[PDB]
Amino acid sequence: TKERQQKAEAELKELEQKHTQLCEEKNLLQEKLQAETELYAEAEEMRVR
Amino acid sequence: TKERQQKAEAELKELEQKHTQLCEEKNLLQEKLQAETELYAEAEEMRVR
Repeated sequence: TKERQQKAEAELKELEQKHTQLCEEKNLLQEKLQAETELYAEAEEMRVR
Repeated sequence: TKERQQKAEAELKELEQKHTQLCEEKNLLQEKLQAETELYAEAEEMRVR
């Protein structure tokens, strides 16, 4: 049981680090959010001009 | 064995939550970001036009 669930523990920890890497990619996605909303403000400004 | 289960079962719930708000919500935000990018590209095209 120790062997099998230690393998399972290692697998779940690797999945945890994968979740952290996808969270970093999500932070990059929010950086895209803010860049796009700034560009949207600029776009609306140019459009009303 | 028990503390390693709690090291894994309480890690498995961590995987579940970080996947539903860091990998699934990541995909939802990715769809939102793609929509925003396409709409801003259309906005900039209208700007130059």
